Amino acid sequence: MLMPKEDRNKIHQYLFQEGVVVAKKDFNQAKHEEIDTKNLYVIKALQSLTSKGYVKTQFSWQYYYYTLTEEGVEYLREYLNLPEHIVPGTYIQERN
Amino acid sequence: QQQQIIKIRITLTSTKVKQLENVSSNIVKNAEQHNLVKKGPVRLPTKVLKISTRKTPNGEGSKTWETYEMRIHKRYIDLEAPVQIVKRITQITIEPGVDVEVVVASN
Amino acid sequence: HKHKKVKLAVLSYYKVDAEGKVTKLRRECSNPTGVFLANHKDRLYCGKCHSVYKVNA
Amino acid sequence: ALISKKRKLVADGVFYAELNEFFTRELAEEGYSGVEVRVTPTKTEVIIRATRTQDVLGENGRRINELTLLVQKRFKYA
Amino acid sequence: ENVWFSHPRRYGKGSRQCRVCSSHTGLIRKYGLNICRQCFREKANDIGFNKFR
RNA sequence: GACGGAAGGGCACCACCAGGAGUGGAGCCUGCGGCUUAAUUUGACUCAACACGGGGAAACUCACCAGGUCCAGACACAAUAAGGAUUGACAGAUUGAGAGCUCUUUCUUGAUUUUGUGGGUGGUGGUGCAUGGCCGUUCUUAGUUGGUGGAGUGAUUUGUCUGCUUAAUUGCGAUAACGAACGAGACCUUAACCUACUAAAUAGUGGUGCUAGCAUUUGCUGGUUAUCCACUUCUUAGAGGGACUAUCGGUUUCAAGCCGAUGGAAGUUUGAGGCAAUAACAGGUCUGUGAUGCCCUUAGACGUUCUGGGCCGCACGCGCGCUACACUGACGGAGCCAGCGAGUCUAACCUUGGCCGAGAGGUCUUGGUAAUCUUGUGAAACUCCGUCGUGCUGGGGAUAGAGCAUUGUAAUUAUUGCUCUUCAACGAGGAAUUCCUAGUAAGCGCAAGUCAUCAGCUUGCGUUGAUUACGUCCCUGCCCUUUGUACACAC
Ligand SMILES: [Mg+2]
Ligand SMILES: [Mg+2]
Ligand SMILES: [Mg+2]
Ligand SMILES: [Mg+2]
Ligand SMILES: [Mg+2]
Ligand SMILES: [Mg+2]
Ligand SMILES: [Mg+2]
Ligand SMILES: [Mg+2]
Ligand SMILES: [Mg+2]
Ligand SMILES: [Mg+2]
Ligand SMILES: [Mg+2]
Ligand SMILES: [Mg+2]
Ligand SMILES: [Mg+2]
Ligand SMILES: [Mg+2]
Ligand SMILES: [Mg+2]
Repeated sequence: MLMPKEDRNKIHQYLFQEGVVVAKKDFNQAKHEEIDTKNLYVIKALQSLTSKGYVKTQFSWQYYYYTLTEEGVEYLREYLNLPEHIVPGTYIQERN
Repeated sequence: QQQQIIKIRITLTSTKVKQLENVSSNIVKNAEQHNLVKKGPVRLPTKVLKISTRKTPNGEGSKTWETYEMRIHKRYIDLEAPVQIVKRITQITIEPGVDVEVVVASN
Repeated sequence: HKHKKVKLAVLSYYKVDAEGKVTKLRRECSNPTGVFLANHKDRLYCGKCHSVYKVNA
Repeated sequence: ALISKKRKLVADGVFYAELNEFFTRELAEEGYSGVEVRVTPTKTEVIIRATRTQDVLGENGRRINELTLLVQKRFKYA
Repeated sequence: ENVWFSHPRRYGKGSRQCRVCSSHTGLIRKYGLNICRQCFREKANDIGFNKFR
């Protein structure tokens, strides 16, 4: 339908803070796990990203494995306006 | 802790029977070298999981049927063991693909 | 399906320089989403008090 | 979690079958020859066998942590 | 804002689907596979189901 | 090569002989055609369509019909807009409706969007005669191929065969063939045995540290394994052992083999399956797939969702089935014995025991994530003791009425269960036709599958357990050789 701005924000920062996003392929569930929004809005918004880019999508039994491509790391950095090149978010963070 | 029995029960289950036999022989092996009183490895009946399905994806053809078998073998051993001796042998060198359960009984 | 939404200014307020002090009647209510609401024929529409709302104006 | 052994081993096989088709859908170029699962206590390790290790490990630690987080995020694993 | 768009799915064919292809027909819910009998045939081997007799 | 109303030889209870159970007749179930319909959704039509799509459909399933919503129309471009793109909307009309769908109405979040162009996406839409994969069939038969050599200008042939043998192109032999490979076999799983090893309070046995009850001078039975000891015969599962037609006799070209007797747990490839060569089929499946080519559709949708109906509709024909036509039985009581399973904390799964209720079932609880508890699944056929007494009868339960319950949001077109009540056809079934050689046929139930509920269905399991024959090419089908061919899209 129409994604509210805080839903769009909370989806983008969640994808930023660890890179990957998983979403069950079932619409009209309305209770997404580990993200407090409707499951339909998660898939639809990520489809809007993936067409422009920024995301590599794989399906694997209706499970929608999403991954943040290197070109798309800087776009969400611009969207969230996080300080530039202080954290990759979060692929190489602790072990080093 | 000062040489006090725990009355442990180790139960092993997996589909891959052959390497479960080795570990069941391994668990019994490290008992007599430490002079451990025990009840031997008790083998339980195999549960033959069976699925009866048509070969065909459609409905055409002769009505041929397949039976698939996911065998599972369950064993269990009762060991009168110290607290120290069981932990440094069962928390290390665990075989692949075999499920093990460590439970305590104090009847 | 949608109305024109003509070039309206603020409503339900008389005038700011009506000889010569500010004139805005109907003193503040507990609803800021304060503000008025959709009133058609002796009825009220819930705007903020989603659960409990007891007034008949 | 007190789940029967017959249903648990079946779910373990479905877990392996999920990993098998998941890995070959992205690690197709890596010469994915299969995978192994070793359920050690509190640490189940996924042993991915691929003929091109230089890209499944990625660079600097990438392309593997993302898959590590993807399997964690789906299967509700700590 | 959306209530009429739903009907109960607590039981029956519509309350379940294949975990691989969402096929409402031919499901094997025995042992909690929840795989249709046709996707199961391709994937019986890697789960652990083998033909012996 | 195919075919032959050509000859010859083999093989097979998807062929026959000797038989057994039947089916086809009856009544209901179920599928297909037809008819009818708004729709009665479709695929498949000899074996190789027709209780098949795991297709036991009230909603879903759903693909059909009568209608109502939404865009889950990504992204790019141009408009529109911040003098507000649009969205949500209480009430009533409208609507099946408590869908703000639309209308009387005007408040609210705020380039999350709308309009159009493209272009994607979805489609149980079509094409299985564009395909992959899987499956079925030729064929579960025994067949297929090449290296070197021989024959032929060649296409091709020999090997790959007259004979005998085998389930087998299995071998013995013959021999311009020789040595091979796949298939077959070997192999794997399972059943049968193990008083031999490993062991076991989740299996069982016996004595008893503890004992108890009944009847009598010990038989049956109930509990404790620091309120005990010992063990594995029965059960289990690991390692293994064991059968190789062993021994003897007969027959055979005295070869492969076959037959009989003995012994043995096993002498039908020891029984039964898993896998299964080459070459194919215009076999089936696009209605399993987020497998897919192409085409069609895509906002008044062939997308999806919701409401209700239909797939079950009934002059008729056909197939798979269930219950019977009775005494070798129906009914009543009593005796009362299996095996393969499955099963809940990711909340109602299996349900024991107590209570209520004719019954169905309701209720209070217990156990079991399971060799522990459901469950010794105390199943049915069966056995005994009685009532009936050859009567469409107490056979049979079709149809139909009333009521009591369970499952489901919903039972009407009766989901099903139970109680009373009507007691229809059918008196062993025409033409024809199916399956089957020993724990087999047949009878009898039980479990699981689908499953909220419903099996008359299927996959397995166990109970009771025959008759007949150890064969042949008479029919049918297949293969091979010879032969004929104007066939090769192959009669
Ligand atoms: Mg016949
Ligand atoms: Mg006959
Ligand atoms: Mg008959
Ligand atoms: Mg009949
Ligand atoms: Mg039904
Ligand atoms: Mg329907
Ligand atoms: Mg075809
Ligand atoms: Mg030849
Ligand atoms: Mg041979
Ligand atoms: Mg139908
Ligand atoms: Mg029993
Ligand atoms: Mg009667
Ligand atoms: Mg009568
Ligand atoms: Mg069926
Ligand atoms: Mg002639």
